[PDB]
Amino acid sequence: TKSTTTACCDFCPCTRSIPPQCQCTDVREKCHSACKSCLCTRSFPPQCRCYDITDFCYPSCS
Repeated sequence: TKSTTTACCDFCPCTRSIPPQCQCTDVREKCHSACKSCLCTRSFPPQCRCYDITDFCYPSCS
């Protein structure tokens, strides 16, 4: 008992628009606990990916 796999990211790039929109371009196992766009590749292995739109970035995942 301490913590768990919360809403994370790894690579968190953003647009330089007004306002700026930040996203995740992470690719791993399943997507995190704050994804509105989540989608996977059909490849082998099929890896799942989060493409959320937030104003900000989340801490590093595992």
